[PDB]
Amino acid sequence: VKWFADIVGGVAAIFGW
Amino acid sequence: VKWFADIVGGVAAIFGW
Amino acid sequence: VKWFADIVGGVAAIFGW
Amino acid sequence: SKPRNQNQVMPYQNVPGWGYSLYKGIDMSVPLAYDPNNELGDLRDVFPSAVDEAIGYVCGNPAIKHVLTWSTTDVVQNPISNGDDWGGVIPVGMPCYSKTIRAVTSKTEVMDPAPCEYVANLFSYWRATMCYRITVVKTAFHTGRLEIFFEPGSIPTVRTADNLGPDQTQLNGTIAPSDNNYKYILDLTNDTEVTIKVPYVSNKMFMKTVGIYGAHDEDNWNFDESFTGFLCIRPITKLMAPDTVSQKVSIVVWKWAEDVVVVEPKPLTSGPTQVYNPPAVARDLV
Amino acid sequence: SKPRNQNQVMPYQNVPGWGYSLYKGIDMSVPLAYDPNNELGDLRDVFPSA
Amino acid sequence: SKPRNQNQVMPYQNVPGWGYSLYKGIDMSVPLAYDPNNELGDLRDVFPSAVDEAIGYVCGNPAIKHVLTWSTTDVVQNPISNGDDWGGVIPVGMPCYSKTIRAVTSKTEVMDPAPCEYVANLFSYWRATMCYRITVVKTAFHTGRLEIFFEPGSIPTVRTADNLGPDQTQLNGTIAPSDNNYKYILDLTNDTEVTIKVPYVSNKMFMKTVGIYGAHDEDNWNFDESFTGFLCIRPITKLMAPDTVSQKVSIVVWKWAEDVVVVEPKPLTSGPTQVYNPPAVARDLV
Amino acid sequence: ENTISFFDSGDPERMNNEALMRGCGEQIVNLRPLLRTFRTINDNWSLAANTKTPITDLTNTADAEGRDYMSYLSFLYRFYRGGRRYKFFNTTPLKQSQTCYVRSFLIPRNYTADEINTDGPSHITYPVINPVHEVEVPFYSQYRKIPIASTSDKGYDSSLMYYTNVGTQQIVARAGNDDFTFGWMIGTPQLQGITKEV
Amino acid sequence: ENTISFFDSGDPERMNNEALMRGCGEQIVNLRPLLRTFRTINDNWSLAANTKTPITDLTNTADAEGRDYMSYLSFLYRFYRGGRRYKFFNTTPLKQSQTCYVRSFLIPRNYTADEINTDGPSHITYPVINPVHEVEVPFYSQYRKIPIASTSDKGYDSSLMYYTNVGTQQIVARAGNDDFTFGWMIGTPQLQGITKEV
Amino acid sequence: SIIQFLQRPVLIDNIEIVAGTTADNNTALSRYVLDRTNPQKYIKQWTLPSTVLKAGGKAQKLANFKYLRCDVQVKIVLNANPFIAGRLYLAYSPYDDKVAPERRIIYTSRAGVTGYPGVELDFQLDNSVEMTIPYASFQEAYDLVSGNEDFVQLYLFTIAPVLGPSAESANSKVDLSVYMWLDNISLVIPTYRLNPN
Repeated sequence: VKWFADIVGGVAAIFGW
Repeated sequence: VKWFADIVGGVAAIFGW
Repeated sequence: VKWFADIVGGVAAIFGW
Repeated sequence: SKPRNQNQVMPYQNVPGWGYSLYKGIDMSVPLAYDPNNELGDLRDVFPSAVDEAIGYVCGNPAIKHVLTWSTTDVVQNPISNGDDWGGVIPVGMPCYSKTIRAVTSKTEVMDPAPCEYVANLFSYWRATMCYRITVVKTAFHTGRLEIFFEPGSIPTVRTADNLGPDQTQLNGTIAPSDNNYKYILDLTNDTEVTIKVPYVSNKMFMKTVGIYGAHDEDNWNFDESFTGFLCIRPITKLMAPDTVSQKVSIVVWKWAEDVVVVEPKPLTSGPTQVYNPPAVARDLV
Repeated sequence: SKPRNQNQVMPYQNVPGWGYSLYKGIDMSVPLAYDPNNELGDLRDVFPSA
Repeated sequence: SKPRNQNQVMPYQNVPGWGYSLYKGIDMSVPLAYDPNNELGDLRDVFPSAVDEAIGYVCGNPAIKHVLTWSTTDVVQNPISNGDDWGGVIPVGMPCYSKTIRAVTSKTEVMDPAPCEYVANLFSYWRATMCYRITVVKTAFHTGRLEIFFEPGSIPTVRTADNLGPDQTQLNGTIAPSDNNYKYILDLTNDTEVTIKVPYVSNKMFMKTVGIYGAHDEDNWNFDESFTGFLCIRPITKLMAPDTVSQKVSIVVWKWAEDVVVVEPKPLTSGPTQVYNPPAVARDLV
Repeated sequence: ENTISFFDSGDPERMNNEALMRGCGEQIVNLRPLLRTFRTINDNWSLAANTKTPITDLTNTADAEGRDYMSYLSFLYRFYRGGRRYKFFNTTPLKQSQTCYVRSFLIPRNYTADEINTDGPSHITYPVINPVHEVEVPFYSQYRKIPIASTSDKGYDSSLMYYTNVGTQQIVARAGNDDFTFGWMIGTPQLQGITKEV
Repeated sequence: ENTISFFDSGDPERMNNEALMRGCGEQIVNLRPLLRTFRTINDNWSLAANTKTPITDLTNTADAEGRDYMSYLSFLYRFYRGGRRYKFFNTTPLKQSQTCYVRSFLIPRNYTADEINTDGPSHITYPVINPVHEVEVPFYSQYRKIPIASTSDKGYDSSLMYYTNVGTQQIVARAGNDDFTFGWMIGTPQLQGITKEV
Repeated sequence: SIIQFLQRPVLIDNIEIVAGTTADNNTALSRYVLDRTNPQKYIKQWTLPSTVLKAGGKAQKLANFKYLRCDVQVKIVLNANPFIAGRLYLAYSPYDDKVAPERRIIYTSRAGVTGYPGVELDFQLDNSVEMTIPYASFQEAYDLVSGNEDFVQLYLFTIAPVLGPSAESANSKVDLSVYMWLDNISLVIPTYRLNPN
């Protein structure tokens, strides 16, 4: 569920950081 | 904002340490 | 002041440890 | 005064990269300035965007694929071969499906993609709902009931020696009608603009993204697997318009995907990406 | 403004494997995608097993 | 009594530097004494400074650039070519703008910089407000209204084959007047000292720092980009002074920048820095 | 503006967010992270010895084929606001006793390496010890942004000035800096693929 | 003392402190940090074997050209109160089987390496394993400060006495120690640039 | 009172296009573009913002000024007869005249073109439209005394050629009208050097 925990918190990684 | 947090606190780095 | 903090506390380093 | 090291030995496998194709980690790279902390702003007034670079922003961006001319000679329940090479059918799916051949012979291939197609050529598998804007260009006089119907899976097509295209005979109002097929009967009196939203359904979870790449008579396989199905327009009625005005109208079909997702970047294209560079002269090679 | 390293020397025995026949440990391997965190589900509806 | 290591393998890319041009980090260097902790004091009584080595302390340090002699023959609204080679104009900006040629031929170039200019030759881009001290040397008799006006951007100049300089014809009271130009009309009765403060405005955020370096007939480009504009003195009135005293006075223009900032150290100079070493003999080469 | 929908499919962001844990270890939602992933452009780039060779002289026949993402995606947009990490691997037959010390510098884009004083920040790596070179050239231009590829770039940005001492063959890769994105959105180019002589 | 201002510009320390996050990853406000950044002075300095060679014999035709900052800035000032980290890289063709053990020592400035007992602190690095040498010679003089370059320095400070065992070519760099600054402020020198034979 | 003359429209060109023709006013966005000898035929490339200023007598205003930052507006008015039916697409690509052709709106497909930011336009429903082309420059602000670095090209393109009666006897023509003004205005710096053009 890890990446599915970040995609839901909209963390600053997915957007390219 | 990182370096902009140190330049405003006048930390001992910018002055050459 | 670092070494001047140890020389005043007489830490166990200066004496050879 | 000075002790030994009550530590262990730290194994080490000399490996500089340990990640050069993945998108997060300490880079072991070097910046060319004093501070490695040179990090810039959050794009205030830098350029007019909310967020541009969100696939939902590009696959939510519309782009025409092909126009279709419908004259009042084209018969009911027979698709429109006038306006393109795809007979009026449209293989639904993010990957590209159109390509022509430029010659001197050499016979290189050329495409005409949209963003929804421009991305998937960059990846391997895909999953997404599509959205097709259907706009008829006409007056308040050109009238006629137009049927748009979906058919899942492969298509009756023509496997050309170098290119690929459809088959118009297998689509008549008798062979594959639209009663036992999802349907929409658009009237043309005054309600024209449409935006069909197709979810994604198929036996296999994802789908490849070669589409028509390297497609020809023999190697049409991935194409048949890279498209859940196809829409197919077929008039219910012959275009009704007096000779006082044009006896034919035009149709435009945009394209953009919602709820999109993809899997792996290395695309299934036989070769790497070599974008077409419009040459110096029409004859000059690439 | 910039100090030296008041650290020690870290021994190192170049040994890539240090475990290739055992069943737990940091693998030092590489995944071929962006995120090494590609971890899948707990096998719900994947196939009929307890 | 003795366990194994339940650890992992620690990757390692043998790279000694990983930072030798940046200004903070564990140096991996070695000090030549017992303790690496040899750190000195905070400069109490070591030498008379508050803080010397603060660009605002050096760019806040004034330095003459050139003196201009104004005789009572020089006509109204025509700049002063007497006292320098820059016609009385002064390209505003931190980078340097003056250079002559020393010969045996060889024809090396030589400069005459100030701190405000001595720094920017050490970097690439710049952004700063400037401050020009204008001091007239005269009695209480030498009187005349003197106009100082700013003009943004490039200049009507003369692109010499080896050096660069201004053009005096394009500055008459008709061609580029000072009504639609920021202005200051200094009187010379008793109020003489002035200190103009020019903020920084330009279409581009920063500006290069080559100025006149490697500048000549052809390669004047960076010069036109390395100066937001220029000030230009032009008398409103012919110097009013009786023959009882000098029929000419002198003007001095200092220079120092406030609110300064710079970007990258590698300067845009064609070659590296080779400071002029006054040679053994006037003819001896460098 | 009638817009209809077929198949009465359940929440699409219920199947995919489920149908990646079955099929895809990674769950991609942005697109910018591609520019943080190095995938190669060249595979030989046979270089020359003791000749500081800029990189623009290479990456001009690089943003014309899309062999990477930092180019394929360029067309979609027009601007950029970040630095381009350039990683350089070696493949040269260095079975010899010489000491390779491939060296990198900083040069403004579209400068030809002859009108430059080659000082300032740098880097030196040895392929005999470390067959990589992983600089992170930042964005030291003076403008909010930059057109992707125009002809007016007489110093509006920074570049590399890759230096070497030997005749070498290199592998290359380039993604972008942690603050490297693109500007506006525009349409799409035309693509060519496989060709069949005859 | 009338001093006026143009352009009614907003807070300058509102645009720049903003207009570095758009243009400059780094936000420089001091100047001393330059002396913590190693940028090179020489690029060959071909040395000789088994001849302990001091460094002053090199860094005398180094503080006369400004090819670095520790010299270019010297002129601005007159004094200094810190140590000069000297980093030495190798480029010698050591394709051989010999063992290079380049060794460094400590010598008072302006001593000629012949009137010395070469003992005390030292360092030894092997280029075949580590083509660097990164000593941090501290400030062991006996005076508050020191003129930048005079002729009366018969032991008023410490230096290197770089030793080697082979005929070598080295790259060099020097910035300064964590407590290396300058003294008074003074004016500026004259600069020469490009020359055009004819 | 100081700028609003800028924020006051101006007519650029009054255009007409007739049925049956086969010229630059037709050939709507060739599906493919193989050669630069047969690119997509446009209608009227406007190299904004210049063409705006040099008209509407606004230049006389911009005189004695140097720098500018302005997002331009547009208003297309269209008046054709119900017996006509067609569709066009307006689009703007910055620096399209200062960039390699492989990326230009020209030498590019119909799909990509219509993917460029802009808007469609019908002759019956969207009789009149507008648009806001923002400050597309990449520098502090646009210069005026130079007037050479026009940072945009406003490309007009068609989708479906004009369509009318079978007889198409000279009455199956349409007519256009373009208006332009500027918003988000900023006049900053004076000078005496004036763009004579």
